[PDB]
Amino acid sequence: APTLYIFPHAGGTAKDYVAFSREFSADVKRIAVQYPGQHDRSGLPPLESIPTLADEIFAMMKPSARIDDPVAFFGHSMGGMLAFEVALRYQSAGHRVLAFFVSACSAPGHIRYKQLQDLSDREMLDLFTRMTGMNPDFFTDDEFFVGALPTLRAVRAIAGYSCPPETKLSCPIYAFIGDKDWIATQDDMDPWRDRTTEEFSIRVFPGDHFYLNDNLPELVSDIEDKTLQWHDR
Repeated sequence: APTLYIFPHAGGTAKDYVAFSREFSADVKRIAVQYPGQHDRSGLPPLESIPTLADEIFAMMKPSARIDDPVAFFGHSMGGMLAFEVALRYQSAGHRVLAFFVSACSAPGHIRYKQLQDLSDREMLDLFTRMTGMNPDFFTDDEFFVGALPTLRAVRAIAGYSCPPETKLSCPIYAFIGDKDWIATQDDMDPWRDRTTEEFSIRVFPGDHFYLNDNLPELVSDIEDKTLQWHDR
């Protein structure tokens, strides 16, 4: 039986994907990955980055599935890069990864906001300088600062993430995009085909970044179909 790992978006919990999984209703096991957050609010994180958190998730998820049978990966937004990186660690251990399903997540090195060098404290001022903004309005210590870090930290991790061209998966990649999304577009999601040695398919859905909710039975059907077909035996 296949186990599909679900990787949430930046501030996303495993409770957000309960309805996404429900819908599965099939001969597929569903394990929702929870990121070690839980009040870990951290700005300018020396410790946090995409491959470092992917190494942690892998250490936590390795015991969940025996080194024999099926494993498929799904990642929405930031979870797309996390699912790719953990799927690489699974493949570098001979786990027989079925496929990789990426949703609203640009291909590695196809992010435009390379503000990796930009310090967290430094970044907010940069956000403040572009627009007509009272320096005090965002820069002041009243929470705006505390509420911003969970998202600010994610921006830096994504911006700083780079994957070498030869580090590829040995399984087919299936990309899903919302036609009215601008955090990720069909154009920047398309180079994921250079992240595999097998097949690749991109499906465009009507919606924005959160189309997932508006196109739930169609998306899960594709994921379900593709999972079963590769794994079928």
